[PDB]
Amino acid sequence: FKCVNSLKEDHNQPLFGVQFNWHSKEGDPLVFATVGSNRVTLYECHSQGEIRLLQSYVDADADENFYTCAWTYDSNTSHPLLAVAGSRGIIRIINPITMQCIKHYVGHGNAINELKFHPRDPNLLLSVSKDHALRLWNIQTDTLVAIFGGVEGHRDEVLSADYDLLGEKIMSCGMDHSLKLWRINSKRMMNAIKESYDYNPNKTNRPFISQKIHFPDFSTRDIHRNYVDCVRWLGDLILSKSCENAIVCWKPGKMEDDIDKIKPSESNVTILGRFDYSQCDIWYMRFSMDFWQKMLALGNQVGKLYVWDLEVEDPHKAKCTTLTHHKCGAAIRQTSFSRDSSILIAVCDDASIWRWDR
Ligand SMILES: COc1ccccc1CN1C[C@H](c2cn(C)c3ccccc23)[C@@H](N(C)C)C1
Repeated sequence: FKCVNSLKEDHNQPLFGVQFNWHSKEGDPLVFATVGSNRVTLYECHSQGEIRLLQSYVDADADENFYTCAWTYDSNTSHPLLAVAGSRGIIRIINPITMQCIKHYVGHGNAINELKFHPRDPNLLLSVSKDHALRLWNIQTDTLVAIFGGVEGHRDEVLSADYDLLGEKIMSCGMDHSLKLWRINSKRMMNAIKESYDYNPNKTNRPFISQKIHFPDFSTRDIHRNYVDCVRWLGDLILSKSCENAIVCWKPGKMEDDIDKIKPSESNVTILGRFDYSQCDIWYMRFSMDFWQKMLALGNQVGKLYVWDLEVEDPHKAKCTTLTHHKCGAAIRQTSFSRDSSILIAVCDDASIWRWDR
């Protein structure tokens, strides 16, 4: 990777998120979104490092702070869609072409810290909240499918979550120091998703009933000793981090325990490796992976990028490379690889955007 360009957004506030559109069409340029202040902005990547500014959506409320965004597509038309959310607790579905807000959703109106789309169903949107719950939405029928919470759920803000390969289960994490597993391939959840697709409020008298899921299928506080602010599945293993200068690779149970035989009372974890780094001991710093999960990237609080090659036989054999530029000194809150991993974008606390090309 070589640094080919940078720019700064005019609001001068932190950029909390960046995401390439991995649903961009053949023959079209690569596009990424950034979120920070009360806006979302799209850019196209062009030759000679050019980062071409397109158009923003700016919230009507000057005090909105978008924290997260995620791409999907319309299941009938194929056109890409961009979901954004943050401090107001409003999920907006944005038409990226025109930057129109197509529609919006509200749970209880508390801040949303992360959005993720299901890996196999473009309509299933997971939101994680300041109010300690996760919410699963069906954005085809505009229904709240399920709320994951209760006293055995998270006990402080939920900061991140991730679906596994096939979207059979979710791992969530947050300020309570815990990581929690929630299976969504149970008979109950499969039925709830089916019912969400069969719901049309114009053809019935009933409201749509959301599931209350009050018991995780696994929970641990044994991985980290502070806020857990990013989680991703790596097959049946988990990668997670806190503010302790480490990404830990671990699994529920003992070494030979199958993830799908793990019971809710399981008290053990197994540590398969740990990727250490420096100067990333502030809260709220995200790592990202490429589409194929060959690579992992994390920025630190003084503008250094760490990239790990995971194309090795075991997690602890990951190969690290580092990327620095003398003008890049602000905290990097999130990174995003293009789908082919030819481009890596980093976004920062000073509203700067950094492009690295392979
Ligand atoms: C990059 O954001 C990440 C990264 C990992 C997990 C979650 C988030 C989203 N955050 C949005 C919030 C935030 C507000 N202000 C003013 C900030 C200034 C700096 C950083 C973060 C914030 C945080 N809540 C809990 C207060 C969580």
